[PDB]
Amino acid sequence: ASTKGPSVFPLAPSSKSTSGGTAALGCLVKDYFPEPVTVSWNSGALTSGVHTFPAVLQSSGLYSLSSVVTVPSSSLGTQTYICNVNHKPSNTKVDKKVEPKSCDK
Amino acid sequence: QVQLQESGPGLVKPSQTLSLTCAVSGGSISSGDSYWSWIRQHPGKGLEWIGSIYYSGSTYYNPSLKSRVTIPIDTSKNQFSLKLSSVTAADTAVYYCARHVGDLRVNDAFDIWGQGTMVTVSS
Amino acid sequence: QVQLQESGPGLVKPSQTLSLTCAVSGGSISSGDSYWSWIRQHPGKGLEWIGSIYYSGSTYYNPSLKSRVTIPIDTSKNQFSLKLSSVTAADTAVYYCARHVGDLRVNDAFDIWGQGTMVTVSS
Amino acid sequence: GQPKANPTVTLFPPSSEELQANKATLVCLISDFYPGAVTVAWKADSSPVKAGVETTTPSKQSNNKYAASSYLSLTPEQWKSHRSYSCQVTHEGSTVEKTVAPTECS
Amino acid sequence: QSVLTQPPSVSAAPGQKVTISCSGSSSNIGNNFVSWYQRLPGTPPKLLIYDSDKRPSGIPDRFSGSKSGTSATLGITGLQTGDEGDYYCGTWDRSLSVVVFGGGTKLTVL
Amino acid sequence: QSVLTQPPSVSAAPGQKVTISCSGSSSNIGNNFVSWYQRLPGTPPKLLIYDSDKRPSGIPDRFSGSKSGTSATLGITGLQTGDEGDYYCGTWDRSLSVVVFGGGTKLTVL
Amino acid sequence: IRCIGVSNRDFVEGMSGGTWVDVVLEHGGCVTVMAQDKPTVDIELVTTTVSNMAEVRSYCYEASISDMASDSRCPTQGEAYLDKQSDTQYVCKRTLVDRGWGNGCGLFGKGSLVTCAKFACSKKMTGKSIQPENLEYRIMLSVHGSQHSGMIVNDTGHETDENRAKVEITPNSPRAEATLGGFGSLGLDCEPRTGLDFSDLYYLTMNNKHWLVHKEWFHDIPLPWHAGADTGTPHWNNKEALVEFKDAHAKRQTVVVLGSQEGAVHTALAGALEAEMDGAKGRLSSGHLKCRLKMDKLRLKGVSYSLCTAAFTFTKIPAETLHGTVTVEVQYAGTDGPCKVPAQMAVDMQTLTPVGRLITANPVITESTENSKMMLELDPPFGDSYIVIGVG
Amino acid sequence: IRCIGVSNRDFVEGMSGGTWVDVVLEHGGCVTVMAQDKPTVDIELVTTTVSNMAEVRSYCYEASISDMASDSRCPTQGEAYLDKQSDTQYVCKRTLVDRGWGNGCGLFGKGSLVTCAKFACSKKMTGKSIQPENLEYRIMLSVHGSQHSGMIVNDTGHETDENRAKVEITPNSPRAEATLGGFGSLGLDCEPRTGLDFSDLYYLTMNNKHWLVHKEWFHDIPLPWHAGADTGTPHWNNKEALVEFKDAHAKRQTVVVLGSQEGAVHTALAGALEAEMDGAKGRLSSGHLKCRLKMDKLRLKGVSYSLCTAAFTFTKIPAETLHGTVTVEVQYAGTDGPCKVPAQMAVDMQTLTPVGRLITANPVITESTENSKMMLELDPPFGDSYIVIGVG
Amino acid sequence: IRCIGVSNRDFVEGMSGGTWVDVVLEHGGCVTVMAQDKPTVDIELVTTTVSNMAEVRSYCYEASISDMASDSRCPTQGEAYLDKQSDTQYVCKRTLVDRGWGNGCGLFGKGSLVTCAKFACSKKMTGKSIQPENLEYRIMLSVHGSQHSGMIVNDTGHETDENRAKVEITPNSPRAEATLGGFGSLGLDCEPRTGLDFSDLYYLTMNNKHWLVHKEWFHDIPLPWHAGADTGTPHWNNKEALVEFKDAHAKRQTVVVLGSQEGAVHTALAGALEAEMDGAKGRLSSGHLKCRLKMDKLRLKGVSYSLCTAAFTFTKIPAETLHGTVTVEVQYAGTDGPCKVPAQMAVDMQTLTPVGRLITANPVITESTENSKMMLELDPPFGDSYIVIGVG
Repeated sequence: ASTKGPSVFPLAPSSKSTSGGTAALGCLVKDYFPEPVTVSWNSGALTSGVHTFPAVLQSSGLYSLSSVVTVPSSSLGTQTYICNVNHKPSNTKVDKKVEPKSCDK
Repeated sequence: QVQLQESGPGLVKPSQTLSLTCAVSGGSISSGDSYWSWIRQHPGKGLEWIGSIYYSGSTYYNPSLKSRVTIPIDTSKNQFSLKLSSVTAADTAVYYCARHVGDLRVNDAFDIWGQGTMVTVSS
Repeated sequence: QVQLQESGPGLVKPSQTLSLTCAVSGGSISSGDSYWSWIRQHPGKGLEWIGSIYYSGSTYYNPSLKSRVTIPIDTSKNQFSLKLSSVTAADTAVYYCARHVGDLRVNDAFDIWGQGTMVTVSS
Repeated sequence: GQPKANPTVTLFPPSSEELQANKATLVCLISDFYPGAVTVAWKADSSPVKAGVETTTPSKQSNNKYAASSYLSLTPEQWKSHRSYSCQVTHEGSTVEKTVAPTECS
Repeated sequence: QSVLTQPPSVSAAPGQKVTISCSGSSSNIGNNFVSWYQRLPGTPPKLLIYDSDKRPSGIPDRFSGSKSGTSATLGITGLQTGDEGDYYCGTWDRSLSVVVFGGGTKLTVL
Repeated sequence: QSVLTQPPSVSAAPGQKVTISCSGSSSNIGNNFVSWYQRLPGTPPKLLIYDSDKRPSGIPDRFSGSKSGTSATLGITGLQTGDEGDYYCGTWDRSLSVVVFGGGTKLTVL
Repeated sequence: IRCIGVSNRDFVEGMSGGTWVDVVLEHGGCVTVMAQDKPTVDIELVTTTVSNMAEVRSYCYEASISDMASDSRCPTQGEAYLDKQSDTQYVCKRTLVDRGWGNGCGLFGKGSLVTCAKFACSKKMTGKSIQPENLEYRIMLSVHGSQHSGMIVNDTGHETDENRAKVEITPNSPRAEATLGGFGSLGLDCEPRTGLDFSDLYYLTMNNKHWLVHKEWFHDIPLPWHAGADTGTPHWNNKEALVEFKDAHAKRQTVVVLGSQEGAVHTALAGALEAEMDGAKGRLSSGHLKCRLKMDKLRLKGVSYSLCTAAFTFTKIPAETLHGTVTVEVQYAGTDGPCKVPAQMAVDMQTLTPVGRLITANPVITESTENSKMMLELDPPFGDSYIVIGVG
Repeated sequence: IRCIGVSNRDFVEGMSGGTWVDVVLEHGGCVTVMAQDKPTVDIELVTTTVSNMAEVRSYCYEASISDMASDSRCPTQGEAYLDKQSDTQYVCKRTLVDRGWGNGCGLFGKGSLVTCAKFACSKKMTGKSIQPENLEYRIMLSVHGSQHSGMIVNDTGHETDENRAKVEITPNSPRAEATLGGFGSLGLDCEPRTGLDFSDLYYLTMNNKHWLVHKEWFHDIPLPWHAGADTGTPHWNNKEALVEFKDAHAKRQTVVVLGSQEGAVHTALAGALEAEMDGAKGRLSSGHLKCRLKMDKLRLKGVSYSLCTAAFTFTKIPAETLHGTVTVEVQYAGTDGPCKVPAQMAVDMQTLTPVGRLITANPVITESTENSKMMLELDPPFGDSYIVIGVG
Repeated sequence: IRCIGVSNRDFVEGMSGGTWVDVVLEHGGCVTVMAQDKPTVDIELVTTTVSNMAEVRSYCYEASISDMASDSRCPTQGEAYLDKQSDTQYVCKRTLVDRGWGNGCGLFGKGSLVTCAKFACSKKMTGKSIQPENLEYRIMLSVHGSQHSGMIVNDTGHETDENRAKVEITPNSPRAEATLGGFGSLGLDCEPRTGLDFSDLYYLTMNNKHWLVHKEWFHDIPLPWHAGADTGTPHWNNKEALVEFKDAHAKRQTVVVLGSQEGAVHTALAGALEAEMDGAKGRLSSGHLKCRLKMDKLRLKGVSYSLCTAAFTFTKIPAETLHGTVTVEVQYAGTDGPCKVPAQMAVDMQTLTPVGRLITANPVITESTENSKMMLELDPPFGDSYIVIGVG
């Protein structure tokens, strides 16, 4: 339908997601139109363990594409993870900083 | 082998006119066994035929899409067209441009299918 | 001269089946220009055709009397029949059995009229 | 002679008591598939992530169908920060996808 | 809808020409030619006119048919007491698919 | 009213014969012979069966059509993962005056 | 006695020992049989009922064209393909007409025009097919003897008569025995399977005109042939023979239907025999059967009855009835009851010898009243003679 | 120069005073013309566009029977009259089958059975008819001269070339004049009305297989013939030839449709020429036209241009190109601009006499660069000789 | 009684002393045998099961080319050697095409181009080979006698019938004895080794179309021949005959596959007999065997049973059933049980002599009910006669 950028959800790691010394973080831009949205990790500084899967077309016509990144469990809390989603359609560029699982509330 | 490829603007505005072009390989619109039919295939619903142009250029279509559908044909280009003026949310669907059944097939026979250009109609 | 004479039970019960027989003089049912048509002529209303049998025995009738009317023909006797099963007050009327228009007359041509057997349907 | 029994995908997000432990587990079962073969992919939003995803193989049930289970690992911040979480099961070329959001099933 | 609007009252002077107008529709009266059935008090209708212009054999020359749109016109020139009867128009309907007779014309040659 | 009731869930054992029943009506399924369109995830439906019995050229021999009343039956004998797709019945309606496709058949050769 | 007054009356004398007599049971004729110990019985096959005549392929007798139109294509601009041309109810004819630059085509040449019209048969003559198990010949037998002049043609009552009675012989019942009261029992051995060509002919009906036409002529009628009992939309086999699409010099192919062929059918029905139709049983009044007359059960009734007393008065004195037989109408004035008429026909009255054979042999008065009217029959030689009715 | 490399290349030398030359514009051939004051121009009628080919009566290529049934009547129990037998969409065949007492009839004999089925053509080959006003022959002319080896086959750009260009000659435009820049104007006087039998042939299409079949063979195809542009229910002219109602020994008339006749159509399409179809303009790549070459406007370009300075280097030294013509590929090393190539082909180098005629006569270098690649052409006598390209 | 209603019914009268009778067991015919002390038994070889038909070399019926390419070498620049040219799944054709200086070669001449493509047979007709030990002829015998009109065609139940029963004779079991209850035992001595040329024919199947084609025609089919049961990648024996690599005037060798040869196979299958296939046992309904009828065990059942009491009513009176035999359908009104029908067919009823032979000789009523329907059969002389069914 109309051109619009998706939400930029930051998909952080946690204690129940880290197996061994590695933890999985991610990023998801959802409800996007057109399909051409690219994802980078830390502005291109995080490429090892970065997986950019193909997008999933939702029932509302907004595409949902993202990336995943296997980072260090010791780096969760000392190194910042910030996904960058650049959408060609509508000129959308969003930097979403994923954070550790702060469940103190 | 005869192949059909539907293409066009997959994202359209409400009240707009979507235009899907079905290109044909291995044949033309003036063939001896050709009747290029466009069929609307909405998500969550079955395929419904909307327009079926012939070798002479005119053809018969469904009466529900009679007020908005048009079956253009390019004789020099060897391509077919499915047009939808004043589109809505219900008009967005797959828009394949298959070449239809032969001579004695008074009923339809969708032996060959198009590229399946999906349509999205949102504001 | 060809003459038609409708006769039968002029008084019938409600829900009964009236049977009017049209006898023909000067002709038969197998003629080269014959199509014997029975027409209901109720009082206070115009003549309405109910059944029209042909030389082959079958024929076409009105759709309102399609559920109750029958156009029998006697090939050996040279007579026509108008039957009405499950009759009512609205089915009682004049039941003449005229011989209809000729070959190219796709529309009706009531040149000859029957005897006009009036029907009464009361309980 | 295996009859028609297609696979069904069911997804469940992390619980509130699991998020109180600083963890998140997204379950995704692909059950009743005849035959027992499916490829499981899990991701935050729509792009597939490759960390903390343990997918079981299809095991033949008593009804002649095959079922498998997958667990996508994340945290409470992963469920409360990612706008979507998608799990897709691919069988016979077909794909069955289930998406769950952390702010929509409260 | 199988009704032909005809003038139900018909009088006639000695030698007077009477006019009966049977009004139909575009589908039946306008679609084809309508004839008339002339019935006695103890007799059914006999054919007068075919195709709205062609009178039947044995019909009088004073009976003259005409067709204009869905309206059939029956003129009785030189009408007498023997011209009195029930002259009802009739035509086949293209929409109806059956022949329908009109409202009648109670001719009374007084 | 252009709906063909087809079984939307299709599984398939290795070498298993699957059955898809597309139910129509007396006017369209009972009126004529209905074929099927087999579509991929990125491809539209291709013709399988014509007149409910005559399979198209290049179609597999394991695909077998049948017609009984308004019900079309598609059997897949020796079905594999390549038999998985979207097999939707389709037929022309005498009352509708246009060809209508059915509800689909999500074949999944697991 | 119902057979002596026939102009084509046959006299049967002498059988094969009295057991079996071979006779020709004509449909229009009557045969009178005279035996040695039996009375003269006139058998006339008058009735002929054909029952269950199933319909055959009947040609149309008067057709007519419907609303006709034309589909025209230019010369080298495609052939005419009418929308009503593919309709079975509309007969169409295609032709090559002139289409030019002034004629609307883009090239001067021969365009193609097809004219169609709903050619419907307004009436058709239908020929019933007669199976061999549908014929039933009604033959009336009548013993010549004790009957008056009002019983020769007065056939009202055959079961309660005892002098005449009708018997129906069918193919299922070829052998029968009619008990003629007083005379014994006349045995009929007619062959209903050996009929007068019932399987080679059809009974065509057109305008209530039954005609026993031949099977080859019934199968050779060139009309629009409705096939069987399909009384709806007829097939019209050879339905194109009734109309003619006469093309003009320009694009006008006027389709004109032919006239009524009932006159030409009457012209072709001159060589056939016109038969009657009494409903389900068609009455054919002609034919020729072959009857085995069993005269073994036929006895001479009133042979033991004595002669009459007197008063034989020849009232309505007869003459030769077209064959030499002299029908003697007498009034027996006397109450003798079962008396025998002692009549003689001779020229020489001084000798009193018998001069000629008697048709109604054994003339016996039956009534016991005063004046009993009776009819006798004698066949004297060529010329005139004296008829002495009684003694003195 | 687009015509010298043709294996069926024709050498044109000598015209009717230079005004009109009669040439055969072959659809597959190219003719090179050499004149006294004009350069060698190769004309090749390569394009052949047939536009507005109207459809003709196209037979069915693969039919199939619908739901078939049978109507049976007994022997002497009426003929078969199927309800679908009167339907135009269902083809039916009637026959006389055995019906007996054990066969259900009431008499042992020949009953009548009619088997019908909806015989529909699942696909049909359609033959377009080509009018005489639809042909357009595209003939490319190319002046042999100042061009390199990459311009002999490099036909990308004919309007902006100035050495080669294509001209379309139609029946409406038979006379034309193509202005070949520098060389003047080549006059084409081709007769588009005198074509290669375009009115006696049809363009049949079957499976995207265009074939220029004959008109008699196109009008003699025994398939189910749909008439014209009636794309709905086809007429199926000769539609009964595709199915065969094989009756059994009992009442079973199995109607079996024939197989796919596209293989037999390919077997009958061996003697025809397979044509291409580029949409509305079908591309026929063969034929033979007759062209009037107007060489009056054709001038020798660069005749007033002087000879080249030096550095004629025969790079890619050529040989006889299948006809005795030696294609000389040279690199003019020099900045002479519009210089003329002073080349000679002779055996005797001590005489310096001319040995043979040149195909690309008047060899003139056109480029003003340092090393200019050019192609020349010469036709010496039989054998080998010396090619002196330049002086010294 | 399942053989009298056959139009090609054979009447067998007189054997070689009653021991062995030589008969022609036709696949489409039935032969009725009448003996001196045996009833008329109709034997019809109706079943013909061919079991275990092993596959033969079956040609491809519709092929198609795969992704084709060309390998081109220059004239004197090496021949074409395609990488798919050495692949067995890709059929290739090499040719000499034009390669020039403008054609890309370094010399004007004849280069070599080879065009290859994956020519795969999309479907192939397969011919099963029938061994001599696979045939099994099912012959139904039926004793004409105590049966009604609903048992002439009512073949439902042959083991529990006792008047008719089917026996399967194979090559392994040529001699058999079918115990027909009451009539004794009919001995079949059919020669299954002497069949109707089962080793000279193959059963070709194409589109579910079984055809008993000849062995020479089956071995002469020019299609892409898959060899045996190799159902994977077929060998395609003569696989190059389906495609044609038509080279153009330049380097374009278009490989075009031929059309569907199933229509030409139906055109070549006109002279063969179409056979049915019931799975593993193919049903061939035609042929001609030679049977040894053993009539020694065949006895006249009900000969010691007495005559019927009375009430023989000819309901559904029959006629000649296409051969002169008159099928008499009677209703025995009477409780005689095993009574014998005392019927006679004669012209002369005053003599009571026998006129003609009876087809169903020894007509015996079998049922003990009130009205027993039975079918008899008689063959009188030429003409019509009297049928006296009973006494009085």
